[PDB]
Amino acid sequence: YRIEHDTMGEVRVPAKALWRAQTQRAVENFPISGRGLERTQIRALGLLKGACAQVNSDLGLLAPEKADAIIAAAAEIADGQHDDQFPIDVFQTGSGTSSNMNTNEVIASIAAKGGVTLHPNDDVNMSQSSNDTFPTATHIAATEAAVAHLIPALQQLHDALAAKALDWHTVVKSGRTHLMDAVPVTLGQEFSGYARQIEAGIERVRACLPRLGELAIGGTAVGTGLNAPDDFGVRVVAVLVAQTGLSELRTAANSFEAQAARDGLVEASGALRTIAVSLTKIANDIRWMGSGPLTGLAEIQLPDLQKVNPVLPEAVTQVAAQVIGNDAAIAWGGANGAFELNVYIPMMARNILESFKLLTNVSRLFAQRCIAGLTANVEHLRRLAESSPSIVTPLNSAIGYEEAAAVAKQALKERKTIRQTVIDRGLIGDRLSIEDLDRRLDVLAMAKAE
Amino acid sequence: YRIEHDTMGEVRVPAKALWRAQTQRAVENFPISGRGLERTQIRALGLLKGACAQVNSDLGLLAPEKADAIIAAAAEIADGQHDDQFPIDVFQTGSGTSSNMNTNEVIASIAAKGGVTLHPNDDVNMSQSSNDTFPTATHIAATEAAVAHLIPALQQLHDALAAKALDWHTVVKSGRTHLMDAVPVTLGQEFSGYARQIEAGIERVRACLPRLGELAIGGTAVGTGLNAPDDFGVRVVAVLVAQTGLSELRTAANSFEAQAARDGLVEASGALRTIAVSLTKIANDIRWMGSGPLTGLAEIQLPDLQKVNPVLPEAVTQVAAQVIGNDAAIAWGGANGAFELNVYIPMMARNILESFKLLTNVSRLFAQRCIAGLTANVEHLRRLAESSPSIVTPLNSAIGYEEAAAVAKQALKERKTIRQTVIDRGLIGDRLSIEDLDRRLDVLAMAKAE
Amino acid sequence: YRIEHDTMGEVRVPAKALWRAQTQRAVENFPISGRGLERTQIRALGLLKGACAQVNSDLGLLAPEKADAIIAAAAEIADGQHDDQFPIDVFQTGSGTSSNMNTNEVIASIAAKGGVTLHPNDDVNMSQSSNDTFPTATHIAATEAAVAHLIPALQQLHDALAAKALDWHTVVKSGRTHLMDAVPVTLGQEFSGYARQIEAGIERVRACLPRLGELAIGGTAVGTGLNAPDDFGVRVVAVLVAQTGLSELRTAANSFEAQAARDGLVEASGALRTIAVSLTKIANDIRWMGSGPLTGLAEIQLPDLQPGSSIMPGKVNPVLPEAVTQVAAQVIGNDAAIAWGGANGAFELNVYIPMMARNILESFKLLTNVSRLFAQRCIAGLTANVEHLRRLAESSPSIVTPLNSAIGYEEAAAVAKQALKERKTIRQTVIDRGLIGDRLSIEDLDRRLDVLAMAKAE
Amino acid sequence: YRIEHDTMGEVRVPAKALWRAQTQRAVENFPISGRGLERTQIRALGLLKGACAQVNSDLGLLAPEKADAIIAAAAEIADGQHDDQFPIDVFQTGSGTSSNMNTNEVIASIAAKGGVTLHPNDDVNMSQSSNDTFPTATHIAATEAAVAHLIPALQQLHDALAAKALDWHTVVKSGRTHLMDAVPVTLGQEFSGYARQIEAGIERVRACLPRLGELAIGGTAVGTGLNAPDDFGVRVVAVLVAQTGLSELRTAANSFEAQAARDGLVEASGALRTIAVSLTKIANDIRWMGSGPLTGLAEIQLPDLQKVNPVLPEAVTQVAAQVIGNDAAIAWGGANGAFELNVYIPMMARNILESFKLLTNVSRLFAQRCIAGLTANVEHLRRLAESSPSIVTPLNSAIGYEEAAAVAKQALKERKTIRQTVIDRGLIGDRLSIEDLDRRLDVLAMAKAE
Ligand SMILES: CNS(=O)(=O)c1ccc(OC)c(NC(=O)Cc2n[nH]c(=O)c3ccccc23)c1
Ligand SMILES: CNS(=O)(=O)c1ccc(OC)c(NC(=O)Cc2n[nH]c(=O)c3ccccc23)c1
Ligand SMILES: [Mg+2]
Ligand SMILES: [Mg+2]
Repeated sequence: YRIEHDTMGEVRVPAKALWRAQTQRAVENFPISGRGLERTQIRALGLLKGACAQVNSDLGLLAPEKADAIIAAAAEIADGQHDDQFPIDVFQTGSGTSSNMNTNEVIASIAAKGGVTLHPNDDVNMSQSSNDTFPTATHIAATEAAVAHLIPALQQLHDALAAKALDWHTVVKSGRTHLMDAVPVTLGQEFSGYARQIEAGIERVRACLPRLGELAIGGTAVGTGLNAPDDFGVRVVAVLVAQTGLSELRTAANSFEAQAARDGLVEASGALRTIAVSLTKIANDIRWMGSGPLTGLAEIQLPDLQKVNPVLPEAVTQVAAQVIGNDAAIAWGGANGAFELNVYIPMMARNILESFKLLTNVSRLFAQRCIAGLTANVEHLRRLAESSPSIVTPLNSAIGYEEAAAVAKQALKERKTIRQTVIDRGLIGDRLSIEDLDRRLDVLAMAKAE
Repeated sequence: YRIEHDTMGEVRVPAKALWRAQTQRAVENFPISGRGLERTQIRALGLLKGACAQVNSDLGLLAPEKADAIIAAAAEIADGQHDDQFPIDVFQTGSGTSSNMNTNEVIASIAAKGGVTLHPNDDVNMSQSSNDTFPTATHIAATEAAVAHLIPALQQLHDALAAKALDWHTVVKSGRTHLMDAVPVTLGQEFSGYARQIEAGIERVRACLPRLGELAIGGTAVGTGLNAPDDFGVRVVAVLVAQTGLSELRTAANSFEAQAARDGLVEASGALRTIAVSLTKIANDIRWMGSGPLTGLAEIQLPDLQKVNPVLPEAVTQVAAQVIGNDAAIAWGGANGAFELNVYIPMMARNILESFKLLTNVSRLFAQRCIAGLTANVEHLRRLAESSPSIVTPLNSAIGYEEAAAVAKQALKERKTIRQTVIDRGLIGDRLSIEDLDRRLDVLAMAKAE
Repeated sequence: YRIEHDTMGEVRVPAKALWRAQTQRAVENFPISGRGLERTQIRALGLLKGACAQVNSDLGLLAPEKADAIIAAAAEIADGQHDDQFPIDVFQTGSGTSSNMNTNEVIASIAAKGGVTLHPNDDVNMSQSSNDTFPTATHIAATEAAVAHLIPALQQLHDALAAKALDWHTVVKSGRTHLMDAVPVTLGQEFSGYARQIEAGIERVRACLPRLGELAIGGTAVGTGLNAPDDFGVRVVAVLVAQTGLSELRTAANSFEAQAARDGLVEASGALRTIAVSLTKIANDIRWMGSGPLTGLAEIQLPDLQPGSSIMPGKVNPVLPEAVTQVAAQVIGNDAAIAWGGANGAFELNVYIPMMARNILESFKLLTNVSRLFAQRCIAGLTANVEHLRRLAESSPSIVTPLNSAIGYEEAAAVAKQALKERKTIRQTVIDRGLIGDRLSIEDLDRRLDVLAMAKAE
Repeated sequence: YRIEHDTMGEVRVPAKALWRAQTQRAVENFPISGRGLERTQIRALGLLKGACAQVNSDLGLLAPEKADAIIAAAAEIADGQHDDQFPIDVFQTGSGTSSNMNTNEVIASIAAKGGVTLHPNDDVNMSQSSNDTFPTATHIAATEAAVAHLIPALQQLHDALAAKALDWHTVVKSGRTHLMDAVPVTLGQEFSGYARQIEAGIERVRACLPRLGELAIGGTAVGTGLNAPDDFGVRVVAVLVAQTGLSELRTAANSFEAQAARDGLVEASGALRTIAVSLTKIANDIRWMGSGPLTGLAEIQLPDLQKVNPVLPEAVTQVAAQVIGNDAAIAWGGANGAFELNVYIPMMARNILESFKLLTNVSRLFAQRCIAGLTANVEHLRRLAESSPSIVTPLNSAIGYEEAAAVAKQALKERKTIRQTVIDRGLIGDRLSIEDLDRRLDVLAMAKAE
């Protein structure tokens, strides 16, 4: 209910609110989505403000009393004690200056409860600009999401898929190409392909980390580092690596590229989009294999969570669609920078951090509550394998290339199986027993598993 | 922390939660995004459950005391009193069955507090299925968002752009093509173009409403209407039209197309994506025309809300990026239906309803706090038009294209008007009077303004 | 290899080439894709230059013998006689001025072969600019593609789908929701849904034509109409509508909007993208229903079009559904390229026109041609596996619901369990549990378990 | 016309055509786009057919005289002598079966001219399927395009941008953030940022090559390798590496993943889409820097190729839009595989090969005919930097905020340098010396450049 005073008039701020006038003005300016920064973004901004205060204190630019108060207040924010103190819309000034100032004001208020006076700009924002802070917090959050959350979740899914690839190594079935009956495969072979797709997904995330982990901090307003110490960036990054354990964080290769563009987020989103494409194929194959039971393929049974509807495959395919959409928004913002600043950072941050979160959470649920509990309908799968087309090649050593070719042509002409065409042509004899025919054409042998 | 008993056993539900066991199971099954239904889809689910109870009562299928209890509870949900009673993630079973059951459970808990016992399935879900209700609610929410909120917001922006077009009718300036100087226009003419883009946007939204307003209700599980009265659909739609005033709501032309596909949302997103494209052009031009104050175009001054940064053009271009991403997600879900049900409905609903909300809110903000307060640097704009090499063409018939090109070169080098350069070069004679010069170089006449 | 002189040097030009120095400069400047304008864009540039000459002649601005030479030359271009004379890359100056000048030069060279000297700029480009012509030709081409080609092809597919809906009106089968067994439908009902998606697609194309048909012609360099007659736009549109029969063409509502933006192409692409979404669902369902035959759903048989495999000689694949789904993917890609160019205009001109024109006209062409092939080579010849589909419907646990009021929902569920376990029809299972008696005759069982009546067919 | 035959019977084929029955059926089945395989794709199919015949001959499965005839025919195809004999549409069967048979039939017809009888399926397609040959030919073409064409084109553009970064190292100018005047930078620093974007693009392409270079060859119909030698793939890949010098070509890690999905093309397209995003930023900035010559920024002059219109920036930004569109088509195909085969290969191949070609060709043109020739308006750039309100801040501690604001306002109004305004306002002596003024306002020192 309390009032504050701003160099354009009077500002009313809620009573239990640690934010001040600049934040309140941003609240009134951007009532667009009704959604603010996520826990991960707030955490990153607190981590960054603590590291900046630490470096400003080490360089003798900030009195140690003020630094200690900023560091303690920032630690509270990084630990999630103030997630309710960040009310600014995602759809704000495109630098993220509004959220940067929100962090400065909340730290100033937390410090005042402890008896220390901080200026949000001159103290909490010392050596920083309105323009190198929010992109840095974005890349911290995205790198933490990749390394600490997504990669382990994808590994859990990979390991679940790989476990089925081994458990079903000899569970023969019919191949399907173009949705049509094809030569035999095993259910384990198919799952070995799903596992490879997730393993390649982890490789793709790893491959983007050298650029995703680049931080703009130290570049200040335009990338030149004016009004910051020359080594501010390298010193702040070392504090962040030590606090977070994220060795993937690093100073930008080029301080102009790191502020004029967000290409690292565009690159990372392409890795997440590829994983969404992989997850769509895996999830679609799994719900088709589970389909029916009478009208479908009925190859496997999915665990029942809610005739079991494939509710986790539907959650996975819906997440994949969202990641594809978010990826388009990210590329659109990425392309539209101008001169020294890309001003799409809040929108790009929301979208990539959501894509990380959705893929992390759905991959773990898919792994644990769908893949791990799948059961194969082994006898049904063998009946499908025993209904696949056969080939004459494995008879060559027995009947010769010429008789084999005549078997092939007559089977095609009369729409008969290879097996029955061999019987009908009277080839069961010294060259070939019925047991020899059955060994040579065995559907597990045709799958070339063992 | 109260206890409830399901098929599969025990489940704890918060004390003050009005949802029951099936919602709490869905909370446990889908911890993916941490974002549930928006206030417009919760409202629509309420409007729909009220209308269904009305019709079941009208047809003598549901006891009137039970129908009255449903209608009273549904009106509270429609009025936004229970937005906190819908905790299920967007990324749920693709039919939206979980959120349909959430609505049925919340209505039964509200009715219970007024002394009336309702069965969530047998009473609140009477005549309905898990597959025709959620997409009906989605199309009610989207139609209401288009008619009641977006069209009026767009008309407000149209009227602000049109008002500036009139105020700046004679504000002559340099045209620009390929970013290069061109013959004269007025700011009014440019703003008349912006206004047409927004008027055409309203035409595009109106043009999608015949199909956006199609409702699946009555089609039950697969579109056949098995286990509903034959006229359930037309009765429920008529009650929704009577109660909401939305005459755009209609029973679907084909009950199978209305459940197998969500093509109406794909179509409406296309209109929203086109408006986003328009708004990007308008917002980009306005921030470029405000660029400066020294090294940019310096054509206009934007009202200062937060070096006056174009923060509302940034909000508008970020919203447009989000609408473009959401549009890609919607089309992806739309294409991937199978047989009798498209199972991407929760993801498509989130995206379409967000696109409507963002465009509505940012259009009003852009109109009121950017467009209405723009001010033109009238003298600068006319002096540059009068100094541009582009305007020497109408001198050619008096002094020839070679002397006209010398005038253009000296005017630019000396930063003089074309008029002053022609006088300084001693061209005023019988060949060319001062009055013929002023006629030939009348830049506002060159713009050909009404 | 004849040589020419531009206001900036000498340029070598092929001997049989009707283009001249500005076009040859554009050829050397933009070796990017190796693809130029399509027949439909060249036709529209010819129509436009012919109409402009007719109007300039009627207004006393262009000498009659010069106008007549332009009209004759422009008719040859519109008739597809010169599709080899437009070598400039699609990825050219973003106004399309290079292609505008290509048209003006080729007309000048055609007129020269009949003894008339035309100045490419002063005669063939009279009353026009480098900025209002190419987007006009783009919108002519797109409107013609929508009205004369896409809508008729979509109508042919609609009619083929609707004919199957009528033929299969009693072909009962189990519904599928979430890919799981559901209550009965008919294959005619499902095909009625596909028909409605195509009919809605035609409605979406129609709804965009009031803005797709808006032409910029007459707005000249910046939209103001400086250096054109005040009524040049309405006069040229009148001639184009009269000669083409394209009733949807009109002068832009706002001459600035018509050059600063290409929002009509973005709008129209959304309709094509929605059609691509519909065709994806239709084509996917059809290839699933054709799947197997032994390991798939085997609901229908697609006409055989070509051998599928040398390793599996009998195998035939759903090649038309695959062409349709691949076209749909291309339309979705093209749609993203069009929106991208549409958003990025500046001030008086959008400079993405050649790229947006390539993408929109290609989407029109691919959907037109694949729709006709899908209708003729796939839908028309489909056959239903009627006995298969009825057997599954009659054995479905989903159909026990109508027994509730005779034997109660618990005995109905037990019938479902036993049927599904013993691979029996519901009818037979009801019998094998001795439930025929006082509550339920054998005729009353046959009424309740009538799967076609449960589909509720009209 | 002549008569040819396949397993479905008799087909009329143009008398002179080198293709046979299956190609002609495909000509009639797929008249959709009117465009067929590109040179690069026909080249790869020829390389692969030759390598397969070499390995079949080395394993004693194919007669040396037949292998020689195939290798010679395949060489003519790879060289481009028969591009007119590949009439099949891009939009064909989704495995590329039709273009595989086109290659087999054309090789058979060429071999027949030389008096050798080859069966298109039994000899030219020995040990092969379409399912492994067409994606192998697609990944050979894409890997070649990446390594031999795109990376060298991007290196040329990087080197032109880096040459400018050096040439313009001391060309001081106004920074611009939010399109608004900011503290100084140099054109050199801006160009260093563009150079980094292109170097990072090269790093993105190199990071995708471990998976783009994976070939399916040897997996035959379903991934199992049925009807091929167990080492067919390792042997064919060694021949292709020897013949192409592309060490990036490798056996697939998993034979099922390599046929059930095309994730490597989706991944590579992501890299191309990021480069398009970068090139959009670079081209936009360059055309805005060239804007004018009177009413725009007038920072640089572009070389004149056709009011010098920025035609190469326009070509670059149109190419970028096409790469973004193609990228969406590729991802859509990538996701929609089923079981053992993704059947979007011809469409995904068209799009990713086009994206490689357009970026290759436009990057070389941009580097040579735009970047190399730019000239800077050095005096204008410095005068505006020296005249900008943004550089008054370092005076704050000598003259006070109020007087720094008055200096900035007078400098803008009079169009004077900040240095001359401070002198004109009488502030030298009291507040600071000339030596102090020249140190505080040195715009090249403020850019942190020397
Ligand atoms: C003179 N200071 S001012 O008024 O405050 C001012 C501010 C901003 C400006 O462009 C953003 C300009 N433009 C110009 O000086 C335009 C111009 N005219 N004539 C030339 O020969 C020339 C040469 C190179 C570059 C530009 C030009 C002038
Ligand atoms: C002076 N003719 S010129 O050199 O040929 C020229 C050309 C182009 C320009 O901007 C594209 C400019 N800019 C300005 O005049 C900048 C400017 N300075 N001071 C003012 O008080 C002012 C007020 C309103 C708008 C701009 C200003 C100047
Ligand atoms: Mg580490
Ligand atoms: Mg079956």
